[PDB]
Amino acid sequence: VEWTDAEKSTISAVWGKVNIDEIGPLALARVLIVYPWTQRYFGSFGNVSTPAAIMGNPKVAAHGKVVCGALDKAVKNMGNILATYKSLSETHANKLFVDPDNFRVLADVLTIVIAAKFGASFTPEIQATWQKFMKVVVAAMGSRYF
Amino acid sequence: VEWTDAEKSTISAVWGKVNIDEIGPLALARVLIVYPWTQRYFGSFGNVSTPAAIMGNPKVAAHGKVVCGALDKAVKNMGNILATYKSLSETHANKLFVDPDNFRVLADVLTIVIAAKFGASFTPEIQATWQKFMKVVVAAMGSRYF
Amino acid sequence: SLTAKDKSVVKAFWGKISGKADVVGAEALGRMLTAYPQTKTYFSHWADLSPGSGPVKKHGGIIMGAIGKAVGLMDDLVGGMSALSDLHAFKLRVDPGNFKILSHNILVTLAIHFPSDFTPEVHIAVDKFLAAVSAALADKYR
Amino acid sequence: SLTAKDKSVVKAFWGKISGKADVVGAEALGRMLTAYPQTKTYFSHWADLSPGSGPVKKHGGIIMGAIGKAVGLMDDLVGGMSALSDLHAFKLRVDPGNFKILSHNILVTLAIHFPSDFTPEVHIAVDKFLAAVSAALADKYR
Ligand code: HEM
Ligand code: HEM
Ligand code: HEM
Ligand code: HEM
Repeated sequence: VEWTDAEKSTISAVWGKVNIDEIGPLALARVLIVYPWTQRYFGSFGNVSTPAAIMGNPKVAAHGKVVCGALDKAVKNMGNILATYKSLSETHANKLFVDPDNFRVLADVLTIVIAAKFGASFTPEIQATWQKFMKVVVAAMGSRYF
Repeated sequence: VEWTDAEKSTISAVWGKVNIDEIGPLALARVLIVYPWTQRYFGSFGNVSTPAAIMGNPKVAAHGKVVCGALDKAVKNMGNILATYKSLSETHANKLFVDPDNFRVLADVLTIVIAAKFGASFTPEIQATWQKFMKVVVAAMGSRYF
Repeated sequence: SLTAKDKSVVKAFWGKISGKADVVGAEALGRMLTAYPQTKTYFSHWADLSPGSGPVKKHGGIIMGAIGKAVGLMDDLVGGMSALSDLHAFKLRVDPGNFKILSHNILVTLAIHFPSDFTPEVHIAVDKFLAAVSAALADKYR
Repeated sequence: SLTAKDKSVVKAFWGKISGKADVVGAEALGRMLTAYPQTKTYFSHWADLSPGSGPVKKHGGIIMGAIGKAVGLMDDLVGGMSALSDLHAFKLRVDPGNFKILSHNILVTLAIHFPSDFTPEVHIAVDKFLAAVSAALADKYR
């Protein structure tokens, strides 16, 4: 997408303050609780029934780190996010069968967890650039659904 | 967007059978009736209160031809729809203040009117290519909203 | 929020459409899978997801059937739709946003098969009703 | 579809948030206009649409106010929200889909100001309630 250098700086600055170990687990677990139908893909993870269960499931936490870790490549390739996630988009579409609208609520929830952790330093202006980035990421993750 | 020649042929074939004089008015008037809040931009057109009123308003019909006529350029520039509608997107954003989600329900309604007029020749496969095209057009119309 | 006018319109149009409901279902599902391929993610066990395939044709009549049943339950769709909601909510776990996609493909098919009967007036009422069936089905999700 | 648990959660969280509601409103509106610039189309008469502008700060407290009022009307939001629906539906003609955008910007602001209090449990309930206020407001559109 067409990105300015300032935009690029903002996104790297936000991602610099992100603790993958804290934010992934929280973001992922909050998605499973607020939109409980997304639990249908996490059958092998054991009990993802309740918040309490969800929030203490180790496989959930581990997966949260994986998902959030994968954003690093988006963060580091802002010129070509589409192409960087092509392959990832095909395993989601063809091996995992994740409804791509699910990437949209995840993006919203991640944003919400980030706001909780950054507080007031997550300014409206920063949130606007983060939301433009989230939108390209979401679109990239849902691009190989045919 | 990346379009194949077959896709390009499909879209031109559909647009070849479209009667701008019949389809614009119908599409526009059906939008104003099914999503009645879009009437708020058509104040100068007189009475757009009821279906009956809407369906006989000449200014509505005229505008329907204009809107639908403007798709010709999308149809003829499938490589660069974004750039072809840049200017149009700025008058909508800055002079008319049309909510861009409005372009989405229009696209749906147009598709519905086209299906009614083509009948069974509007195959699922054709509708799939028409929907990919509609999506680029909608995105292009909402691209200069800042 | 169905008004009595909405309900009388849906009922007058439905009596006219009821003989082709299986055809309409089959085709709306087919159209949805093909034009909105993200919905194909819920039917990955099915052999053929093409328009006209058996799985598709059978499942579409089942869905239309439930909607025709909903025309009789318009007074209490939430309560009427309760058990199917439960199913979609806890067994199938279908993201609710897919209900609107199906709805749009149903309107496209209705226009196609009943272009003269599918007027603006019929259009707005059936759209509201499909939205209310979607809402009823979504009710128990969380 | 608010359950009694949903309502008790919204009520326990709201008592805790009520003193900063104007701040929360002002900031959620500000965030929406800036991060979702398509919503700016409804406020084109306003002099300044920036976060912290007067128009924004005033209007956001007005919107939060109506929502705080909705916490007391949770039993009948459709009926409770009736007059404001009418307004949004016939005077303002605000596309209903903008209600969900505002809702998301309200959750972001709540997380920011009440990160410890805004738990998952609080999150899901308030999201449902905001969705139900949106629905109530949208009710009379057509
Ligand atoms: C924000 C966008 C997302 C990114 C970047 C992402 C990233 C990943 C990665 C890197 C993997 C590892 C597997 C592989 O290499 O193929 C994965 C697997 C997976 N993801 Fe996604 N994911 C995202 C969103 C989602 C969402 C929203 C869901 C479910 C609602 C989901 C469900 C899964 C599942 C079930 C697996 C495989 C689990 C396993 O076998 O360990 N992902 N994801
Ligand atoms: C499908 C996408 C659309 C296209 C291609 C389109 C095209 C046009 C064109 C070519 C004009 C002429 C004015 C100019 O040159 O600046 C116009 C004006 C206008 N359009 Fe759009 N339009 C679209 C969607 C919409 C929708 C959905 C609405 C309202 C809900 C709308 C409302 C208007 C209004 C109110 C005017 C100006 C009326 C006048 O002063 O005559 N348009 N549009
Ligand atoms: C909104 C209107 C809908 C209605 C009235 C409806 C109704 C039904 C009914 C009645 C059944 C099972 C019939 C029986 O067991 O007797 C069913 C199953 C199912 N529906 Fe829904 N449905 C709707 C929307 C959807 C949508 C939009 C999707 C996917 C995007 C979906 C996915 C499924 C699946 C995957 C099954 C079971 C699959 C199988 O049998 O292999 N449904 N639905
Ligand atoms: C969903 C929650 C909402 C609530 C509770 C709400 C409530 C209100 C109230 C109470 C007023 C007028 C106050 C009075 O006259 O006493 C108002 C006015 C207005 N609202 Fe809404 N609103 C909501 C969402 C929105 C959204 C999402 C938009 C735009 C996207 C919007 C646009 C407006 C506008 C343009 C006005 C009047 C503008 C002006 O005064 O210059 N509202 N709203």
